[PDB]
Amino acid sequence: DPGDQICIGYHANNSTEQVDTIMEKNVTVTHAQDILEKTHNGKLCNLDGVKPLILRDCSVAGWLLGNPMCDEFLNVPEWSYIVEKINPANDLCYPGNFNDYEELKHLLSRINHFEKIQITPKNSWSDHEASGVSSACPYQGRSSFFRNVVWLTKKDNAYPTIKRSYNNTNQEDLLVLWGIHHPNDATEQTRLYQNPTTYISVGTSTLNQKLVPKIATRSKVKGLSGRMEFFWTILKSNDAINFESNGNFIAPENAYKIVKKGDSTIMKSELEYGDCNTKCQTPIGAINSSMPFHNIHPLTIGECPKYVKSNRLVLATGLRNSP
Amino acid sequence: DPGDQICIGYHANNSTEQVDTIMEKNVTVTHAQDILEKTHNGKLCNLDGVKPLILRDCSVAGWLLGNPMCDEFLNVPEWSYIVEKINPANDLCYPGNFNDYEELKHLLSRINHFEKIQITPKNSWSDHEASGVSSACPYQGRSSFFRNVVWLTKKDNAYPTIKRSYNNTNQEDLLVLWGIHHPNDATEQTRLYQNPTTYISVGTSTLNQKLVPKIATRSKVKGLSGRMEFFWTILKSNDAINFESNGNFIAPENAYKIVKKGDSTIMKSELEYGDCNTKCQTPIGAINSSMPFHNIHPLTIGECPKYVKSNRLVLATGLRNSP
Amino acid sequence: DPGDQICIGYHANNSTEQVDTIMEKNVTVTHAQDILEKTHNGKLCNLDGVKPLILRDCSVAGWLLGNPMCDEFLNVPEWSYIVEKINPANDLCYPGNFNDYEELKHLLSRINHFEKIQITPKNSWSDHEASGVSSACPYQGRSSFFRNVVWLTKKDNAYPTIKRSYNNTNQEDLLVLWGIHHPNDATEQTRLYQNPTTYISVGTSTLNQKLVPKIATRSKVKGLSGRMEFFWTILKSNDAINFESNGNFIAPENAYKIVKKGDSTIMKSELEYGDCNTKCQTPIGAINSSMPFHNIHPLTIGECPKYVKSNRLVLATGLRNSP
Amino acid sequence: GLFGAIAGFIEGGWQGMVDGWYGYHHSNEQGSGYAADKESTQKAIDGVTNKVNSIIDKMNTQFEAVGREFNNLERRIENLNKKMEDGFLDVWTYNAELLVLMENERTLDFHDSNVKNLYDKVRLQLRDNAKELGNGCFEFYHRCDNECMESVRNGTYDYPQYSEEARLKREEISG
Amino acid sequence: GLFGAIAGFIEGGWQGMVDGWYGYHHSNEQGSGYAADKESTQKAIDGVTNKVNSIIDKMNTQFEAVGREFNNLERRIENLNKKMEDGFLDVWTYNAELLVLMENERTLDFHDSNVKNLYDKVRLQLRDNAKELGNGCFEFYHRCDNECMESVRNGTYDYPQYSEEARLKREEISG
Amino acid sequence: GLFGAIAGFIEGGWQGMVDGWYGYHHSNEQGSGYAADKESTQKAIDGVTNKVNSIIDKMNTQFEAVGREFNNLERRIENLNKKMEDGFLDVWTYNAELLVLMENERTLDFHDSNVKNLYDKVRLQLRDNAKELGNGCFEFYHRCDNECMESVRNGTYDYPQYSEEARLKREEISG
Ligand SMILES: *[C@@H]1O[C@H](CO[C@@H]2O[C@@H](C)[C@@H](O)[C@@H](O)[C@@H]2O)[C@@H](O[C@@H]2O[C@H](CO)[C@@H](O)[C@H](O)[C@H]2NC(C)=O)[C@H](O[C@H]2O[C@@H](C)[C@@H](O)[C@@H](O)[C@@H]2O)[C@H]1NC(C)=O
Ligand SMILES: *[C@@H]1O[C@H](CO)[C@@H](O[C@@H]2O[C@H](CO)[C@@H](O)[C@H](O)[C@H]2NC(C)=O)[C@H](O[C@H]2O[C@@H](C)[C@@H](O)[C@@H](O)[C@@H]2O)[C@H]1NC(C)=O
Ligand SMILES: *[C@@H]1O[C@H](CO)[C@@H](O[C@@H]2O[C@H](CO)[C@@H](O)[C@H](O)[C@H]2NC(C)=O)[C@H](O[C@H]2O[C@@H](C)[C@@H](O)[C@@H](O)[C@@H]2O)[C@H]1NC(C)=O
Repeated sequence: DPGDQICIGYHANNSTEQVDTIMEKNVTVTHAQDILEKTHNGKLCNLDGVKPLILRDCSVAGWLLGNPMCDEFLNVPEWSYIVEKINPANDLCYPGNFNDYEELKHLLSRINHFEKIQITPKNSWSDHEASGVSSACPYQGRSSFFRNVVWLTKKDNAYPTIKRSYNNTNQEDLLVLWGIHHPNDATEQTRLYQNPTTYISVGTSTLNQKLVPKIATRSKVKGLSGRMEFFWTILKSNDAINFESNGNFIAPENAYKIVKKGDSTIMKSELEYGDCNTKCQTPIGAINSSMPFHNIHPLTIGECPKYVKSNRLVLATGLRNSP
Repeated sequence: DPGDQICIGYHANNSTEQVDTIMEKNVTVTHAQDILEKTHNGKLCNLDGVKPLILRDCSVAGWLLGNPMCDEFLNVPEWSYIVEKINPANDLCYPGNFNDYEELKHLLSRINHFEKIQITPKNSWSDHEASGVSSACPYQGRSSFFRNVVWLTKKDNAYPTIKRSYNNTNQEDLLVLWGIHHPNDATEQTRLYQNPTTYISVGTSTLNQKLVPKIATRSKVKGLSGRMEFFWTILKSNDAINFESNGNFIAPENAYKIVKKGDSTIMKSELEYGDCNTKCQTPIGAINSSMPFHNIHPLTIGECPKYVKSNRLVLATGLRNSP
Repeated sequence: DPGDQICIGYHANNSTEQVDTIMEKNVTVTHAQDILEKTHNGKLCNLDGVKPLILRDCSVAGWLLGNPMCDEFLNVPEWSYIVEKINPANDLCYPGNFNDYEELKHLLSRINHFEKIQITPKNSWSDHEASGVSSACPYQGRSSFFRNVVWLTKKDNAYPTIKRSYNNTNQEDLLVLWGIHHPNDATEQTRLYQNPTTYISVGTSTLNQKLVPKIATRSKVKGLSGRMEFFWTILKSNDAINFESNGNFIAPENAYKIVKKGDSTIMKSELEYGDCNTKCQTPIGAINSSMPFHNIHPLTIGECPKYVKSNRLVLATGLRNSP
Repeated sequence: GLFGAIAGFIEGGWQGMVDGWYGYHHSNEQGSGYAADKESTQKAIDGVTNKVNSIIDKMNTQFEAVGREFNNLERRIENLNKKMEDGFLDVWTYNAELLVLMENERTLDFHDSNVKNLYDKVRLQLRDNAKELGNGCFEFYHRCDNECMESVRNGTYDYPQYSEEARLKREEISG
Repeated sequence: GLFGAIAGFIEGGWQGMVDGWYGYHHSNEQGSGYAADKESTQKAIDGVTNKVNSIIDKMNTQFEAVGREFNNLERRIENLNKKMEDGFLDVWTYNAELLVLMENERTLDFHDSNVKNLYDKVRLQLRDNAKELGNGCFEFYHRCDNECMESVRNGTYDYPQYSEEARLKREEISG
Repeated sequence: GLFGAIAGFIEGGWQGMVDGWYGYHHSNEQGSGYAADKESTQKAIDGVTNKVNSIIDKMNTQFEAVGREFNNLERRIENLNKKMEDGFLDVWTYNAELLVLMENERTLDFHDSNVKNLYDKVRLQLRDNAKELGNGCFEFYHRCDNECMESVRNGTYDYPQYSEEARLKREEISG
């Protein structure tokens, strides 16, 4: 009669998880470890304890120049990152352009806080009119203008040469903005500025700029065919900036101290604040996971998993599972 | 005495196909699969049913401006891709430059079809002479000029200020071309344009340009020491372009409606049309294959294999084969 | 009685060398091969037989323009690579800037040898003073200026229009340098050049340039608030360059024949010459190794291993070792 | 499998074995039962866990995309920037998918190896004191209680200690 | 090989065998002949075919270069563009060659493993009803028509059904 | 290992074997001694060398960084350039480190396969003329001097030449 027996065998269970391999797809296995995060909370959150700067319908240009519709951002607190819409409504209210804008936006990605300072009190224009206003920049049903730059025009029937200087005595670098106005015809030029042939010189230890109006005919943009072109520079600590002009100058009123440098970005999202908190943020939602990969968005900021385009990424830990 | 016997073994054959592995090279195998396409027909073909735009000795600039030696291309049909030589002979007949030529070329690689339209009748210059011509621009052994812009000069002994405007009433965007003439001395300036001090202003919702001739001494290129400089813009639908000038103006005659965008590229090739057809084209010949790789050229257009620098790529399917 | 026996076994030894694997780290093995070079000599050496051009405290601009403090480099022999420090002391002695500096430096990395030639003798300016000098460019306790360009000023009280042309009758292409002076005010303008409104025209078969001074107030750099702006072109063999000017012209004196093109680089290093020799050089020391990898610096020149960021890279050749 | 143990000469897995990955089923007079191999399941847990970690950290330094903006006349550098970032993303996705596919393969065959080596660990202990049935099982040529069963599980099985008890039983069958 | 089957304990392949990759050669009074194991060749053709499709498919989205042009004062960006495009072609060329070199190695080791697993499929059936010659052949200890061969080719071979003829023959060699 | 030979069914290595990687220890009347299998070690040194060279040859075409400079208003392309260059260094750093880890694993299992394959080369020669002790050794069932030993080391061991002599020794033990 048949005796004693010993058998060697392996684990099996009722698990259904499948895994891919080179020679065969969907092999059912006893134990697997998923390593691909695929979910987000779908909202804009804080990064650690720090709130993002959420521009609403304002663009970065609208914020810094001080579009009257962006008074919400006249003095913003320290931010962790910046949220801007794809096509913000409140940008350059007066038509024209922002010179080297993308390079400014790039500089912005290493800045966490500005502190605005006054560099020329509006009551220092005693020989010019500082009350330039435009229906392209409405504020509360009336014509207004950018709050951080000043549109100077002739006083009496004169526009004396402006020579104004500022020495950055602060420890931090300075962001300075200014502009030039291009009229439609020679008649408008003398009406606003008296002088028919005008210039703007701006000087720094590195900057040596000379602008001249381009008086010419153009299509109406927001009912106006004039243009304003804006410029910017970073005035380093202990350097000075020099402005000279005999017309068409849109003068600096306020400038920005770069008080805090650090990591940041400009995210393009249509979302609004979420009153939540996260350690990892994307333009379409935050990530809370322990996964080493994720697939929600390539643009993240903070301590994040690594982005991949995979729909599925599962490791086999156990062995092949029996039918 | 030897009884009944069974043996277990594997296939072998007369195969000579070799395969590489990490530890061993040139392993003869019973069955192997080549996966690297290495051949092409050496021709320029249609891509699907669509013929490429083949410039002969004409450059993109020669075509668009209307170099008289490029009359083959006054009104081209929809194309699949563009072919241009490395050193086309018919470029700017008159010496000078094409502003932002590479950005124009990159826009052109995203376009499949233009429709040329007339935006100024040549018989609308009633106070200027519109018959400018040059020996650097021959047509029938005689002096001609670009066909898509017109060289305006003084009539009688005057150059009245030109104030001309054009509104893009079409639904498609318009590529508009113009130029400025730089003479070599003050005498030629007065001979052509009467006015010694001239300008060109161009205006759009976004363009705000002012050009001033550079009258100076320079090297002879093709017998001429003058220069022509060309500019281009994309006039959006329903926008208007505005020209003002008192001399040195090379005015737009024809412009191009952007009718279809899509994938294309500009290929550099010495080859000529081939009266064939393909799904995959390279600068040195077309490819008809199902291989997953090819090594013919990194720059292809159409449905193509993946380019690799390998000379050989053979997969092993069978077993090690016995000598 | 137990009889004769044959046993199968494997090699073992006293080796301590460890190797990493996917599932297990620090696996001790009988024989291993290191493939990562980790050592360098810490000096700048010749490359094959050819010595580098070692600028001391001179920058590429100081050398090319002829900073009086860089006379060591008035005529350098063929070099293998260029060494420049991060913040060179002798750069532009007079404050200002070098136009398309980075595109120039990049051209230089394709060049192994210049030959300086004089293209305008200082005694060929008979209606101008050709002796401009500055306390910012001292030579031997006195005021001088760049050597390869000449600062022209008014003679008596006049500045006749300069119309000068130079034909590159050499076989080699020519690197030609020049400048324009931007003064601080109309008074200084009239003192140096007499004419209040001046220009500079530069003409070539390809260049069509017009410069105008920017007379304006700016910060003092090294006690000066004037600025010098420099320009460069490559004058092709047999082409001619044309200068027309009525002031503010910093005229070319010496130009550079491009004698030999080839592979080179500009290295940033604080190190000094080492009187040694190598086939592989990095900014922090040279490499003599036959291993296929190294991790000392990503920027190398010569016959080199492949750079990787690894701290350790050890191959297993032998087998697992028994305790 | 690549070694012939899992889904090979030993068919099927044991639903009733819940203590480990690999182990033993015994049948003597003291009933039946399952029991896990303690030494071989930890070596395998150390093997798979370490691999999992070595895969996570070999991707810790990987390409991170950043937002860049360009104006309307910078289409060429805008396009270059797009290809550069899409390009690194495709490379790192391939490296991730292929590394997973390749290690999944090597994880399953590792299990196949661990079962076969465990089979050979007892086959070379029992020798002719047991019959290989050829299904992963061994029928003893003697009587085997529950200290005999543990003795083969620890590699303490004494062969000559009961070879004679076994030798007579073979000859009893060999009659 | 890694398994010692192909070009190992059995050298050379069977030229006269044309129906599959792996199989059997038999020789009794009812002549000689080959028969392919389709079951073990089918798992292998499905195994190799899937591998080929899985490598090709993992590279469907991959870097494609596009012509961009730059003028004479853009040599820096032109060089950046050139280095990036060569850079990706080299990365994907390396990825393709290396994937082939590695799976070719593993295609071959897949096959002897299939031969070795198949050898052990019959070895574990006959046991002492056959003598292992050690070259891939067994001269078994009894009479086998062309339906006995069929039972082992499909693995239904009942052991005691012929144990005695063999047993007497083992006793016959023991004489 | 994956095959159970090295650090498996044969424990420990031989300090005293200095002539090769794999081989034999013999003990007959003319004392003891070690001897290497030249054939299985020459195949292995040639196999590993080819791989090492095959690793170096795959990195001949690889990204080389070059210095480019940018002015203070070219911060965007400067950043594009830095990411691109770090991006390829990370890719090739990953590629080398992974290639090293992957082949180290398969080199160690290569040595494991080669030792077990050597064992079965001898095991199939002696058959029942020697007994498997289960530690990598075979105790002969007859007398084997130093030309008989040589015959199994070069694989010329003729079986029946000692078949009858051994059989008698087996019958003494089964009595
Ligand atoms: C920007 O302003 C600084 C500081 O101004 C000086 O200190 C103030 C508290 C006040 O007393 C001012 O009237 C002072 O001039 C200034 O830097 C100082 O310049 C003086 C020269 O008068 C130096 O002697 C002094 O050492 C220096 N102080 C510091 C802290 O550097 C800058 O003026 C000059 O600065 C020097 C360093 C140079 O860069 C020089 O070009 C410059 O004229 C002033 N910046 C500019 C561009 O004017
Ligand atoms: C630069 O100097 C050279 C040397 O004289 C000039 O080339 C010569 O020009 C003459 C015509 O006067 C011609 O007969 C010679 O064959 C020619 N020599 C060489 C070596 O080319 C050149 O002048 C002219 O060069 C020709 C080729 C043409 O391009 C013409 O436009 C030009 O004037 C001088 N370069 C310039 C721009 O004047
Ligand atoms: C270009 O011509 C078109 C055709 O006349 C103009 O659009 C029309 O403008 C009138 C008002 O003048 C308006 O009632 C029509 O509805 C409008 N047609 C269409 C199809 O929109 C256009 O002029 C004006 O267009 C409007 C939309 C506005 O932008 C205004 O500022 C502009 O003057 C012409 N464009 C230009 C720049 O002159």
